[PDB]
Amino acid sequence: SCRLLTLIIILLACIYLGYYFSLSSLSDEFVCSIKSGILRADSTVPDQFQCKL
Amino acid sequence: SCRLLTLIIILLACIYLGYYFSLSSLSDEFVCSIKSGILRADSTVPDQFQCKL
Ligand SMILES: CC(C)CCC[C@@H](C)[C@H]1CC[C@H]2[C@@H]3CC=C4C[C@@H](O)CC[C@]4(C)[C@H]3CC[C@]12C
Ligand SMILES: CC(C)CCC[C@@H](C)[C@H]1CC[C@H]2[C@@H]3CC=C4C[C@@H](O)CC[C@]4(C)[C@H]3CC[C@]12C
Ligand SMILES: CC(C)CCC[C@@H](C)[C@H]1CC[C@H]2[C@@H]3CC=C4C[C@@H](O)CC[C@]4(C)[C@H]3CC[C@]12C
Ligand SMILES: CC(C)CCC[C@@H](C)[C@H]1CC[C@H]2[C@@H]3CC=C4C[C@@H](O)CC[C@]4(C)[C@H]3CC[C@]12C
Repeated sequence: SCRLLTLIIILLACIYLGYYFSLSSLSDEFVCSIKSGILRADSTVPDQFQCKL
Repeated sequence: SCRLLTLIIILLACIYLGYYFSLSSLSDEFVCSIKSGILRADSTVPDQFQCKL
């Protein structure tokens, strides 16, 4: 039972890592917008920012 | 008739000038707001300006 759980967890980890490595490699670039709350009416703040992880 | 019209116009002018001289002398200070049109959404513009004639 311990061996089977180790195998199951290793297979789940393999699935997750294979999925993660398959990500677009441009998925680390996302557009972000600080315009909630009182900054919504703020015009000195651009509509959106180019962030990169 | 010309003399009477001159007298009438002079009296009307006296009334107007007496009114004008009686103005508050602070009536030359007025608050003005450039917030029509697309500047309404503009936050870099204060709500109102202190103008003086
Ligand atoms: C233990 C061994 C079999 C692991 C091998 C890696 C496997 C699990 C990886 C490698 C490539 C991966 C796939 C790559 C792309 C996609 C498309 C996506 O829209 C859904 C997930 C899916 C379908 C992934 C599922 C997991 C996957 C099949
Ligand atoms: C540790 C275990 C739970 C890992 C299991 C794999 C995880 C990491 C991944 C592999 C493929 C992934 C799925 C791929 C595609 C989609 C379709 C999308 O519209 C909603 C998310 C969903 C349904 C993903 C959910 C998470 C997912 C199941
Ligand atoms: C030819 C002679 C009689 C001219 C004398 C000046 C007269 C016409 C001026 C001097 C003071 C003036 C008044 C000063 C203040 C006010 C109050 C305002 O709420 C209405 C106008 C009114 C009532 C003005 C009317 C004109 C007025 C009476
Ligand atoms: C050349 C002629 C027409 C000059 C006549 C006098 C003019 C300059 C002035 C003298 C007093 C003034 C009035 C004084 C007070 C008021 C009340 C206000 O709620 C509306 C304007 C009104 C009704 C003004 C209209 C203009 C007026 C009549």
